Amino acid sequence: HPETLVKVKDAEDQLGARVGYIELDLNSGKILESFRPEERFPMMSTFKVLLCGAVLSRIDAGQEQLGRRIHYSQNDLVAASPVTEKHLTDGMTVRELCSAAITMSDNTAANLLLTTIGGPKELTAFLHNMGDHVTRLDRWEPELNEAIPNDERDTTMPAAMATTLRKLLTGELLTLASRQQLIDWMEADKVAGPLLRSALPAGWFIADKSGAGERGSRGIIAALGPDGKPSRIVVIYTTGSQATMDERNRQIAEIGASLIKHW
Amino acid sequence: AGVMTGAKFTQIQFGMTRQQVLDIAGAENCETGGSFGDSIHCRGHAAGDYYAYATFGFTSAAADAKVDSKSQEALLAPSAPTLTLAKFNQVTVGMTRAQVLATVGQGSCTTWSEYYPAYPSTAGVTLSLSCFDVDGYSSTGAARGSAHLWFTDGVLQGKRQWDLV
Ligand SMILES: [Ca+2]
Repeated sequence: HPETLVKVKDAEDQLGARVGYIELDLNSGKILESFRPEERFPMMSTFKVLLCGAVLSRIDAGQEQLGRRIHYSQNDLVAASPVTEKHLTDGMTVRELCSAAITMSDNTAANLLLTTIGGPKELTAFLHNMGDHVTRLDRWEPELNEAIPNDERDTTMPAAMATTLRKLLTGELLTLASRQQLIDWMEADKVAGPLLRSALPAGWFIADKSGAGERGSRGIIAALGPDGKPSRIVVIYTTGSQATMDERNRQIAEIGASLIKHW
Repeated sequence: AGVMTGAKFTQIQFGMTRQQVLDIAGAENCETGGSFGDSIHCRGHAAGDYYAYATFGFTSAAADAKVDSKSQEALLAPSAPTLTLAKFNQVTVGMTRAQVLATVGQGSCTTWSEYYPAYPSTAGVTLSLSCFDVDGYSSTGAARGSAHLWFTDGVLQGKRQWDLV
């Protein structure tokens, strides 16, 4: 609905930066609304969904096990890792790591997972081979959040991210069990309350993953819908703003309230 | 009593009960179970995609278990951060905490994690320090110019840095 676009433009004025937006029909894969669909934005923690998608793919191919225990150490620890820091003595399983990375944005968990798939280069190879020739991961946590203007490292385009998320959640790329597992981790998201979830009506379904980075970068990817079932994919990214985190959360929350209002 | 803070983190002592931790940190800010098992995780103010936080580990799951581990991120601020890449490169495994501090600056670090695997005994104590350069520390954002130095029984076992110049 056009009203949502009015809100998106409002956001660019309120934040003094560009906003990337996509509302995709989950069934048809058709774009319902878009704004700067092919401009690059830093993925930030939103890449962790693609990361665990690649992990599930290897598990499907029987090259990885959900219950495989990874024994890491002090050297592997990076900032903002509440879960992995706690389990440093006994380690964590691939399953627990994806849960931490997606539901908690645990940075060390993401790096450990990256290692299991061969690193940023292999994640990008994975994406390119599934039809996404735009999204790219180049660095590990926390450097991938640098958000240097015009730097294309660790970026995606709203449209590419939305189509890729659709392929991961409904395509044949992953087994049904794996698609369910990925969306289940996203539905259990614990750290995106101030965004779309804050405008989600009672009974609605939402599986998401948010991200925050340097230079005002902020974003979220999600599959939501009324009556406990997802029917659309939403992708929102922004970078370059100097507004406060709350102001950025607000703008994203308002865009969501708008798209829901005119659902 | 507000969200979790550095002052609350400091007031909490090893040997304390779960109830003492909760009353000091403010129950509303804390959680247990699930991803954190027997530990008590307390959130501070929002920061990035998460928050500043503290995690308190206990000797067992009992209600009378004692704090044997204290961990925190973004609750404690370095008193005088002067760490640089040059100083970091001069730090060497085998150094005592004193030697390390004389190398990176007496006010450049904060305690990331402190654990006593043999509590009440202090033997085998592991300690991780988070050190920052002049502008490395950020309570609400992300560390920009920092390092991680970890010890066992007061002796440096390893080091790692990010974006120091
Ligand atoms: Ca620096």
